[PDB]
Amino acid sequence: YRKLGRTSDQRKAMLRDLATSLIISERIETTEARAKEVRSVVEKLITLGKKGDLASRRNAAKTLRNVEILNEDETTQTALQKLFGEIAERYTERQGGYTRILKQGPRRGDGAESVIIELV
Amino acid sequence: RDILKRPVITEKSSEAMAEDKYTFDVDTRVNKTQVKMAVEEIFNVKVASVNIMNYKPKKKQGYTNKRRKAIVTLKEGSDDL
Amino acid sequence: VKRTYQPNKRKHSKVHGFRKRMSTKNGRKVLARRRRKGRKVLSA
Amino acid sequence: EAKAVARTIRIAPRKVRLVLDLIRGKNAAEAIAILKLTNKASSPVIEKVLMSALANAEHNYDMNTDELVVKEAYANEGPTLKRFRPRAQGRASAINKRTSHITIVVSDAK
Amino acid sequence: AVPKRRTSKTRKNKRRTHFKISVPGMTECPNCGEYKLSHRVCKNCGSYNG
RNA sequence: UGAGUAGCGAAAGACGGGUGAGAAUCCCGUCCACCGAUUGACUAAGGUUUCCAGAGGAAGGCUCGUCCGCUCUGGGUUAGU
RNA sequence: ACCGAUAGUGAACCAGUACCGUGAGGGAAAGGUGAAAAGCACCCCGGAAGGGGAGUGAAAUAGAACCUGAAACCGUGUGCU
Repeated sequence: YRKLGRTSDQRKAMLRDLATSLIISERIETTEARAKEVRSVVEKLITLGKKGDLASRRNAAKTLRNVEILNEDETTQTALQKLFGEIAERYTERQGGYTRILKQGPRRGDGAESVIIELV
Repeated sequence: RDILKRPVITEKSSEAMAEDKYTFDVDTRVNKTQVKMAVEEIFNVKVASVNIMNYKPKKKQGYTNKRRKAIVTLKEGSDDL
Repeated sequence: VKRTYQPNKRKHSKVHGFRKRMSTKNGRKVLARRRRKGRKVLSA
Repeated sequence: EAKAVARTIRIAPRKVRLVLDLIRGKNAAEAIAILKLTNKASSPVIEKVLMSALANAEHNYDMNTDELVVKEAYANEGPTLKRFRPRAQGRASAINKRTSHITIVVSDAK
Repeated sequence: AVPKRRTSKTRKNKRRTHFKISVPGMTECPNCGEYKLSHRVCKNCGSYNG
């Protein structure tokens, strides 16, 4: 229910970019207003990856982005392959609450309070 | 004659182009035909080609002097200064 | 819009040049006044 | 009591005085934490002047930092720099860049 | 639109009464020992222990 | 004095590394976005060293700055057609 | 029985020069450490700037934004209200 000082066309792209950067790094820094909304967006992508059906694999591709992760090097599994894989096998018994927010204080030059969001 | 003033020593002139080309500083009123005759007489060499170019004063309040550097290509012989 | 002054190297020397101020008696009286005042630039 | 002066700083005096009221009369250990976690542009500069005054208390003299309190803190005005901003229809409006003099005094009250 | 009269020092100092700065909420950290903003992360150590 | 008031000059950015006393603003990488009878590529007039490299942050840059068309040092323009 | 740095020539400083105009033309602001540089070796905080000691000197509230230092204006403490 937040706009983040952006238009409807930019508020959707920036959310798709923040959700994919987290699944790759597993820990990122941002502002508090962006962390409380990206929170609900990433917690629903893991819910789809825990069902396994092909129909769910195609709905997650509408929000995910095409990005390669060479660290694994096992065919450079795409961001969507990491989901349904490494990430889907960790929260099997956990029902909700896959993220945690941490505060760090205001940042110089802008006054915005930095936050740390990570996957539990 | 007294037309050459100073040899040029730089990376472009010394490290490169020094294999067969030599750079000098000539008077601001001499053509490339008088630089070929002067080089041979003083250095006892045979010049094959000669290029010349002009430089304008640079602000440094006052301006630096204007320069004229020429590059000579010798057929036989070496300066080895 | 188009401003009043448009630089031109040749037109500036043909109208206010040193050789054109010497072609006229009135023009010569201009250089005599600038010399008498101590200006560093005489023409152009 | 030891003193330290920072001369010709490029922050307006009115802005420096806003943070000087939060530390005047406090302790030398609680004033450093206040200046750090604050988010004003005058905090880093004011803190470096207080760290050099506590060093002067134990090197020139010999006073233990445990018995040091902020006695006096104030800022004065320095020379100004006159600048001009172009406006509409060929007008110009002057702009002032002000400087400040920061002074800190620590004492043990003895 | 434009001020009719200049402002005196007595009047100027009364308007700036509430133009003050706030004191942050800081407490001593259980493990760092330094001061810390409540609900934040100790800059000195990095521990929160929520 | 007005007053810590008006304004800060058309526009899409996000995150991960690096540097450092100090990073929303500098460097590298990956996504995203805009122009494309064009914001692309060549050339007259005019300007006159603004061009390259290493080293700097007082002032100038409507914020910041480790960066620069800014400061210091040394370089750069080759014709019988 | 002339001026003494807003005075005296526009110019006590490298001035018909910064700057302004297409041009003919118009045109400023800027003096003073000490008798002697004897211009603060060295230690400390700091990336620097700056500062606190030490030292020079008769004097450094004489440290080159340097003789004397008035008013407007901006700050801190306090007796009465």
